[PDB]
Amino acid sequence: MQSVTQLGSHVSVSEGALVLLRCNYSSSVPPYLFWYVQYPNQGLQLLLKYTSAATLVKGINGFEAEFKKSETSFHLTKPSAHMSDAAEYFCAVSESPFGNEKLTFGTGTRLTIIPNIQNPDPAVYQLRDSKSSDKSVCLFTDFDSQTNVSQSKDSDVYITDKCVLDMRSMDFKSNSAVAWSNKSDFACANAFNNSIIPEDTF
Amino acid sequence: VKVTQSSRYLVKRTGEKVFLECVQDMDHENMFWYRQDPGLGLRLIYFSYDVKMKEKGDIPEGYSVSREKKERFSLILESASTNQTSMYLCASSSTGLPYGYTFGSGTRLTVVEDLNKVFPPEVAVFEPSEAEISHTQKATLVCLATGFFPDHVELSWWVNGKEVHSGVCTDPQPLKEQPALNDSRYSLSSRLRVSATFWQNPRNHFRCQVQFYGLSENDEWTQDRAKPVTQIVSAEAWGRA
Repeated sequence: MQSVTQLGSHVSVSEGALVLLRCNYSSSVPPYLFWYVQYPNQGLQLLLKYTSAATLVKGINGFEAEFKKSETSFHLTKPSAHMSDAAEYFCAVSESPFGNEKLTFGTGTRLTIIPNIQNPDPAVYQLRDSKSSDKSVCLFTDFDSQTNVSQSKDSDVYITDKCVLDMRSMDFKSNSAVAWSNKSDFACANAFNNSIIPEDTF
Repeated sequence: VKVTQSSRYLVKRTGEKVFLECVQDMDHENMFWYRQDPGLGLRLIYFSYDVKMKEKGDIPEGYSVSREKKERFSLILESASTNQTSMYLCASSSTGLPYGYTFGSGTRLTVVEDLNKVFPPEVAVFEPSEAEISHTQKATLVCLATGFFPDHVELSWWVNGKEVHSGVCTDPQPLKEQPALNDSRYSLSSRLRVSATFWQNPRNHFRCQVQFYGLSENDEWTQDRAKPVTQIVSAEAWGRA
């Protein structure tokens, strides 16, 4: 049991695509292997465990991993990525069978799923509220996964990463990115300009 | 069948000594302390296979550990340092039983170099664009939470009493208000989206809530701003015709 490597610490797959997370170990003695998932606001949880009862292990939330002694690997797969599956994933190895003596974990792998934005119309809107603070913010929403939101050129203007909301009952998902300043000479013709799509409402 | 760790967030100061509790109600034999750091995964500091017994993990340096009772297992950092800033994770297992490790929730520690520069977030909400209603039949509110240090916010949306799953997105990670400042204040955005109608109703209350996790009661200061404790800062909102 003394070791584990997780080759490839970040992974990005389109929703519907194969998830495949790697894990190899080094072991002086017969190893029992494990897989932990860590969804955003949460502690670790057990996806599946290898206790030498059988070679192809079935797990939870759709997952599966084949122990190959041949090549010293317990790689984890799900053939079809859900959005739900975005998490840090952890390999671990023990010397005793149920997980009872200590566990050595791997460095981990953060799985990212990219949504299938079916009917995108990119738009950049402007929102205001002057109750908490006189400020103005510009929403780059409804654009589509190909597109990415580059960081500011101006020091005193604040632009955040993209992000996917999903509205259960309407089968609808949409990307969105947020931009703001206090600066008087900033507007949303200024704001997102860097590799933005060439057909967005204003 | 549960493992708590007394604090869920903590602010401590370069040098200050630090106690972290860990406690289980399962009469369990082995307990462990790991730290989780980005890139490095989980790293075992120290462990205990019975009462009174400590043993060192892969990274025990400038850590110390106590097991007076079977329920308990405290971690101690002596002089706290900046790279002992991290996410600290307690686990317990039984030796007889076949049921494996039981993790705690975590304790996030931030160590800060010769000063407490901890401010709650101010939290402005913003209301959806005229164009968006018309164009997309949808309506996106935006909540910014701003001017906080360290990164200890937990941002939630609330509609008409009960919290909301759906149509939400908060920034995985915040951004620095000033990438100049070494210990720069932080800020975070979230979005809640809904149907046009739902917004066009002043029977619909929209609150954006942020919980800071800052200083505690026995912490020492009195400079000319509020005590930056573990308060909730909301902004609120109301639909329109």
